[PDB]
Amino acid sequence: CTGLRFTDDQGNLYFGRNLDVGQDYGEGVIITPRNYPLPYKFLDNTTTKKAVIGMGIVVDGYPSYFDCFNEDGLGIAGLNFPHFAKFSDGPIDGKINLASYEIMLWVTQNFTKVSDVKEALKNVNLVNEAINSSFAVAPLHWIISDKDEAIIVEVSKQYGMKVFDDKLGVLTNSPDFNWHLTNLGNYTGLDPHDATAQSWNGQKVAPWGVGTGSLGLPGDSIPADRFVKAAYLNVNYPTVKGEKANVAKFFNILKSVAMIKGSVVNKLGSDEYTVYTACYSAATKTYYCNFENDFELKTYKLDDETMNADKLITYHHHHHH
Amino acid sequence: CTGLRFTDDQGNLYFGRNLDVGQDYGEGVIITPRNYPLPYKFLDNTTTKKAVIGMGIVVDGYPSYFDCFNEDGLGIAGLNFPHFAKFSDGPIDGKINLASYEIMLWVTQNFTKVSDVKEALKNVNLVNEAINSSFAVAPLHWIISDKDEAIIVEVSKQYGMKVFDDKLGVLTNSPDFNWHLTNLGNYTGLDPHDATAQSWNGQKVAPWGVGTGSLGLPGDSIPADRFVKAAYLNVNYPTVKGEKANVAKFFNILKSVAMIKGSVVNKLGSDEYTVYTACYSAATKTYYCNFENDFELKTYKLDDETMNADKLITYHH
Amino acid sequence: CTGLRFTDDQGNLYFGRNLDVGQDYGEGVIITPRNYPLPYKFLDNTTTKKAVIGMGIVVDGYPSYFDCFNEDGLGIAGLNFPHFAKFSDGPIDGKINLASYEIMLWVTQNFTKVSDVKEALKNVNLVNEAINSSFAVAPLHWIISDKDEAIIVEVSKQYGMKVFDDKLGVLTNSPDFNWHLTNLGNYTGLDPHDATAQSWNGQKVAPWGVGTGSLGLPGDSIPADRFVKAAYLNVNYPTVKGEKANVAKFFNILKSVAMIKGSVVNKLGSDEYTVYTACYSAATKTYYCNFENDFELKTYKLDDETMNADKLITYHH
Amino acid sequence: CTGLRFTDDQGNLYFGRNLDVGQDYGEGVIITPRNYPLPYKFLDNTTTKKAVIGMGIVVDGYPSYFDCFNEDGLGIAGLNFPHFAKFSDGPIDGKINLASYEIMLWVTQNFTKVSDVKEALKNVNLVNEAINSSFAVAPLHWIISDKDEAIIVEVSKQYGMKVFDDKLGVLTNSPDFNWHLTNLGNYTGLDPHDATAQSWNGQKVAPWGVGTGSLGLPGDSIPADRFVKAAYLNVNYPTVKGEKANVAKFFNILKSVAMIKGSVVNKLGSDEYTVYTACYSAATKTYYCNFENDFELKTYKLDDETMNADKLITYHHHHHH
Ligand code: NA
Ligand code: NA
Ligand code: NA
Ligand code: NA
Ligand code: NA
Ligand code: NA
Repeated sequence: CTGLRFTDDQGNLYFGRNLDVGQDYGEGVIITPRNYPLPYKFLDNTTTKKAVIGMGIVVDGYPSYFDCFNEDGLGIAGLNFPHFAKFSDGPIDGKINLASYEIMLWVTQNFTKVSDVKEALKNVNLVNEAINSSFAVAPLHWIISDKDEAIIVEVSKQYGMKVFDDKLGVLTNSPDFNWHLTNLGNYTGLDPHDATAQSWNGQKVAPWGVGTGSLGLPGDSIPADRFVKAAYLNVNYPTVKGEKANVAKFFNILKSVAMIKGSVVNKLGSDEYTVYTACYSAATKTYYCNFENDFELKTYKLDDETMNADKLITYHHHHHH
Repeated sequence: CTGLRFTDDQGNLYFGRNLDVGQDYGEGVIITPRNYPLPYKFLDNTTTKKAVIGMGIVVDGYPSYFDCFNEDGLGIAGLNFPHFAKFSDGPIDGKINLASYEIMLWVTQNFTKVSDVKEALKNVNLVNEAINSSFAVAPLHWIISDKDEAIIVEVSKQYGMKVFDDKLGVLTNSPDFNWHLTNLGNYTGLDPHDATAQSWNGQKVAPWGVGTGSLGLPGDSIPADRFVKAAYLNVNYPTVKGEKANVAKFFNILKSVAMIKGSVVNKLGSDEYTVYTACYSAATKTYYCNFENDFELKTYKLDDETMNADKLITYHH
Repeated sequence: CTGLRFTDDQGNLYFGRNLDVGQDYGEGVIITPRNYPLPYKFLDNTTTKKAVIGMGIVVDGYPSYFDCFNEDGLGIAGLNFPHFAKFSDGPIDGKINLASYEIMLWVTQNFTKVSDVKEALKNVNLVNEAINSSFAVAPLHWIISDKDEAIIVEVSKQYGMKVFDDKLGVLTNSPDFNWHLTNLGNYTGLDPHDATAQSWNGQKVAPWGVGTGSLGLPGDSIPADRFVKAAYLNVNYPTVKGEKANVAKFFNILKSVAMIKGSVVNKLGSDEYTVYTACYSAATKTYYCNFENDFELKTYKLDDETMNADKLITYHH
Repeated sequence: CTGLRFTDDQGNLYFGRNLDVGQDYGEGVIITPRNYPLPYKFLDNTTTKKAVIGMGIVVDGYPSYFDCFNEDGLGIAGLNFPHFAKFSDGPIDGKINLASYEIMLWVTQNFTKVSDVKEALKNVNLVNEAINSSFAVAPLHWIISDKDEAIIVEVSKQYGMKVFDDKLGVLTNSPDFNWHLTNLGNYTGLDPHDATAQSWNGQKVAPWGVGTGSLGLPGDSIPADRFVKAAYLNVNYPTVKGEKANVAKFFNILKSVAMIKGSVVNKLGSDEYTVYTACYSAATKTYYCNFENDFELKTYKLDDETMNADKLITYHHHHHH
């Protein structure tokens, strides 16, 4: 998985992710309206105050989001953080205790600014508890973004709870976020500018085509390599204008770092690949996505009808794997 | 540029290209109908026998294609071959003489099988002449494909005229095709299968995520590196069923090797990037494309209305 | 710089380093005999109990070692740790307080087992102080080894004091050791075993020569890349028998990851390169080294003559 | 195998090779003196006119060299060219016909200048014939050098006989030499000069140590990769002064691209590695070498005694594999 965000010239946010997996989870687009029941394991039960849209599954009426975005332009995506993620084995007295699956709706229901999220997380404790005993706890880390900043939330057995500022606007998988930031120092030899003709002891050595400045840019799907490439692409892509151009820019970047079907086979014999790419446009409250076997963009929207429905709106699962 | 072709389980062909350029050319989708005036510089002027569709520009009523595909399911794409391509100084009596730009229509108008194209190419001579003195001659090589086989056509100062069978189904830019084929042997260490945990003198060293078998796969836009990656993806992508899934598979592969805006700046200071990606489905006679700033798929079709038109059908730029 | 250690089949240790620098330091081989005056900035001055040998310079009668090894077979090498290393602003009552440069002799004079070194390091505080105001404090980390185990000692502004077990037997430069250990999981696709011939949709794609399994192994001098390669070579090099073969194995590995003159130019315009490679054999108490401009192995030895000298034995620069 | 040559400031040649193999050939240093019998399969038998030194084996009194160097400063090394090398299946009327193993002594016995070799090769035909029927024909290509130029000689089923000028002063194995020259164009992004600190959308990204300009330089033992690295090292290594510094410079480069034991296992299960590195200094007529298990330099010399001996001088084989 790769998460990506950036803005246009006017501060309109484009924020989303590839879902790169080795099996089918039965997910679909879910719109959760305002005033929908919202239970918490360790806090007072309440109701939703903001409408949200995203991909996920529904478990006993609870929308369990892979990624989700509120009507006020703040979103969050959960990505795998295997061999690192480790949550508290129980709630801690005095903290805001959240089972780790509850962070999706806790963030999107209570905040519009990432600066506020960052301050509130100082008293948050994530707990190793599933929605019910038929589910395992997913070892996630998260990217959260508004139009002004993205932050990374990681809780690991190795480092405890860390919240990073993410000026690159990207996130992939393991290892931890500081590791990937530090790795970028080893790729400072990269340069978008082409090389030109050279003399190697009088032998002319010259580029055969464009692209030679990015020698060493990795093209495989190892999480560290997708991180380097996605960060390099995002910071070098010019700001563009208009909804169509920004959505297209978003899919250009994430399709460049997609996991292509047949090129990755996991240790159990199963293909791992990008099953969907999704982009939320805050300015239009539109969730765009396409699928490995269905490339035309689909759109789903928060509007005066969907934001005020009396139940969840769930689009039937598009099948894969 | 990257050209790409494959088939589904029934022998339906999906064939197209990325256009990676550092300038605007004014191109759009052009349907050339049957019975359209077809002049030749060194042969008898004639008219078209088959409708074709593709991206190009129109010059004095002549459709100048970047890629084009005929109603019978044979197509051709022209890609830059800089520092290599060279054509004859002029025509040679005894040969089928074509100015290099005329090979697009020459191929799609007269053939439906690639086997026939390669047989006819033994009597062909490509001439270094543009349509007129206002345009330079493009230093192109070509990929040509039907449902059974793809071939590469290269004419170089270094090697003369060469025609290769292309079982990888891909083409990029310079150097020559045999160079790229040879390069693949240096990447036999690539493996779609993930590595697993290892003991480095008792230190556990294990993958952090999936993908470790393709260590060393290049992600830059150098033509040699796009060639390796496009070939590796195409030959490992499973065969899929139906029009929707095959069109998506095509765009999945070509967007993976796209040249991303801002990541390549040429020596004149211009961004080079994939301005469009196009896929022709022979089974539906449909040309699909999207663009750098408009990601939705647009579709254009050879049907009884467009194949029999009384003019060129030129969509917008 | 790259530090390296391994043992033979009998537990004899071979341990040393490349020195990769962009300037001349005036160094030479220094044998410090038993009973030599050993001052400390924050402890009782004393004298040496064990003879040591290594590369260094002498400052006001004090042997300032780049690496050094004691007669009992324990050694230590100091390597640059830029952008990370930071020591205390001053001494802290209750701790064993050492100016960072004194850790070379502190370790080699008081210990013969690495297990004891790591136990004692829990009460140690390294201070940002040079021998005098004429020299800057070097931002070092250290590899320490006996025949059983090697450990890394890192004191950073980011993480404080850290001591790692080093089963790979290697150390380079920045970033921190845990970062490098973690990086190895991204290279689990490396395999000493060659690939063999493959069918890419019927195109035979086969290795041109041996080596294809290590596709993606980096050959540049970035510290992360030298770390990966040195670790990969060390853990895959077979155990060999006898002094000659083990010394050669050591130099084979370190010359493979040497920084080659002219291939690295720092931001001040100076060539950075491996000026010497040195190997200490504990079994023969012999320090072997060669230099960028003199490849023959030179040897220096701790024996009953040199261990009991009445001065420092300083060989030439 | 990697072949390497360069000169000092005064035109003194340093020329030699790594021998990277998966089995033991029983080779040793051989000095062939002047006036030694010199048979030819397809030419008049004669005697040696120049003394030569190098590594090889002796077959029925014939010194069969892996590499060899004459007293006048011209040398040749044979390297494997598998899947390419193909010699004529018989002598051709009117040509200078040489069985391919005869090129070692034909070159070193008749020439002092590579310019003359290049002209004479225009009438040479290499023949697919072994010294006797107990030996197979080795699929070799060759690097030949004097103090002024090195040339590459390749005869392939693919391209016929080709003679290249080699300004890089290096050679490895397959594929063909023009392929490797052309490959260099893809590495024009390499630069000995370090990168410096950068701003990736405000995130400081800076080198952790020196070396960052050579991102993408390969360190594996694939022949194409050793070619790139050896060429890059050779053309960037400064000219140095004096016998000791030039010999050391030579071994520095070839030990950098050596095949390290245990890191390469061929498809039959055997370790492939650099068993010896050898350097001939034309100025001192000295053959320097060391071995995988014996690192101290050994020396062997053409002098007034060895050049005028009445039989071959053969040093006993140093064992490996
Ligand atoms: Na509750
Ligand atoms: Na570069
Ligand atoms: Na005509
Ligand atoms: Na004191
Ligand atoms: Na591999
Ligand atoms: Na004869």
